[PDB]
Amino acid sequence: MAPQPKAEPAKPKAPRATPVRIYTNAEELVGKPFRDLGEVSGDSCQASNQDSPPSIPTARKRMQINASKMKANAVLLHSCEVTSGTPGCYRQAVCIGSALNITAK
Repeated sequence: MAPQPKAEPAKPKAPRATPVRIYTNAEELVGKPFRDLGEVSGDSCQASNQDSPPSIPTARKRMQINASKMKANAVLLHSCEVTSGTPGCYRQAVCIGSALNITAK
Protein backbone atom coordinates (compact mmCIF):
# COMPACT_ATOMS: atom_id res chain seq x y z
CA MET A 1 0.00 0.00 0.00
CA ALA A 2 0.98 3.65 -0.33
CA PRO A 3 -0.40 6.58 1.72
CA GLN A 4 -1.76 9.79 0.21
CA PRO A 5 -0.52 13.13 1.62
CA LYS A 6 -1.66 16.64 0.67
CA ALA A 7 -0.80 20.31 1.11
CA GLU A 8 -3.14 23.28 0.86
CA PRO A 9 -1.60 25.91 -1.48
CA ALA A 10 -1.80 29.52 -0.32
CA LYS A 11 -2.09 32.45 -2.71
CA PRO A 12 -0.97 35.98 -1.70
CA LYS A 13 -3.63 38.69 -1.67
CA ALA A 14 -3.31 41.88 -3.71
CA PRO A 15 -4.91 44.78 -1.79
CA ARG A 16 -4.98 48.40 -2.94
CA ALA A 17 -6.14 50.73 -0.19
CA THR A 18 -6.71 54.42 -0.82
CA PRO A 19 -4.41 56.76 1.18
CA VAL A 20 -6.29 60.04 1.57
CA ARG A 21 -10.00 60.35 2.37
CA ILE A 22 -12.12 63.48 2.11
CA TYR A 23 -13.92 64.27 5.36
CA THR A 24 -16.57 66.96 5.62
CA ASN A 25 -17.28 65.75 9.15
CA ALA A 26 -15.24 67.30 11.96
CA GLU A 27 -17.29 65.04 14.23
CA GLU A 28 -15.39 62.13 12.75
CA LEU A 29 -11.95 63.57 13.43
CA VAL A 30 -12.81 64.60 16.98
CA GLY A 31 -14.24 61.14 17.56
CA LYS A 32 -11.21 59.25 16.28
CA PRO A 33 -7.52 58.75 17.18
CA PHE A 34 -5.81 60.98 14.65
CA ARG A 35 -2.60 62.96 14.26
CA ASP A 36 -2.80 66.67 13.46
CA LEU A 37 -0.42 68.00 10.81
CA GLY A 38 -1.56 71.19 9.12
CA GLU A 39 -4.19 72.78 6.94
CA VAL A 40 -3.70 72.31 3.21
CA SER A 41 -5.31 74.06 0.26
CA GLY A 42 -6.02 73.05 -3.31
CA ASP A 43 -6.50 75.92 -5.71
CA SER A 44 -7.10 75.83 -9.44
CA CYS A 45 -6.99 79.28 -11.03
CA GLN A 46 -7.89 80.08 -14.62
CA ALA A 47 -5.99 82.93 -16.22
CA SER A 48 -8.10 82.17 -19.25
CA ASN A 49 -10.53 79.48 -20.45
CA GLN A 50 -7.54 78.01 -22.29
CA ASP A 51 -6.69 76.20 -19.05
CA SER A 52 -8.57 73.27 -17.50
CA PRO A 53 -11.92 74.13 -15.84
CA PRO A 54 -11.78 74.98 -12.11
CA SER A 55 -14.21 72.39 -10.90
CA ILE A 56 -14.73 71.91 -7.16
CA PRO A 57 -13.71 68.17 -7.45
CA THR A 58 -10.68 69.37 -9.40
CA ALA A 59 -9.52 71.77 -6.67
CA ARG A 60 -10.51 69.08 -4.17
CA LYS A 61 -8.18 66.61 -5.88
CA ARG A 62 -5.39 69.19 -5.92
CA MET A 63 -5.93 69.65 -2.18
CA GLN A 64 -6.09 65.88 -1.75
CA ILE A 65 -2.75 65.37 -3.51
CA ASN A 66 -1.22 68.22 -1.52
CA ALA A 67 -2.42 66.53 1.65
CA SER A 68 -1.16 63.09 0.62
CA LYS A 69 2.26 64.54 -0.24
CA MET A 70 2.17 65.99 3.28
CA LYS A 71 1.91 62.47 4.71
CA ALA A 72 -1.77 63.02 5.44
CA ASN A 73 -4.51 60.45 4.85
CA ALA A 74 -7.60 62.51 5.63
CA VAL A 75 -8.61 66.02 4.60
CA LEU A 76 -11.09 67.79 6.84
CA LEU A 77 -12.78 69.80 4.09
CA HIS A 78 -13.97 73.17 5.35
CA SER A 79 -14.66 75.49 2.44
CA CYS A 80 -14.60 74.84 -1.29
CA GLU A 81 -14.77 78.46 -2.34
CA VAL A 82 -14.63 79.32 -6.02
CA THR A 83 -13.68 82.96 -6.38
CA SER A 84 -14.45 84.67 -9.68
CA GLY A 85 -13.99 88.11 -11.19
CA THR A 86 -10.41 88.41 -10.03
CA PRO A 87 -8.14 90.13 -12.61
CA GLY A 88 -5.67 87.50 -13.75
CA CYS A 89 -7.56 84.66 -12.11
CA TYR A 90 -10.93 84.78 -13.86
CA ARG A 91 -12.09 81.66 -12.03
CA GLN A 92 -10.05 80.33 -9.12
CA ALA A 93 -11.52 77.45 -7.13
CA VAL A 94 -9.86 77.13 -3.73
CA CYS A 95 -10.76 74.14 -1.57
CA ILE A 96 -9.34 74.41 1.95
CA GLY A 97 -9.21 71.61 4.50
CA SER A 98 -7.08 70.33 7.35
CA ALA A 99 -4.55 67.65 6.40
CA LEU A 100 -4.64 65.03 9.14
CA ASN A 101 -3.51 61.43 9.51
CA ILE A 102 -5.32 58.62 11.31
CA THR A 103 -3.47 56.86 14.09
CA ALA A 104 -5.66 53.79 14.51
CA LYS A 105 -2.75 51.54 15.42
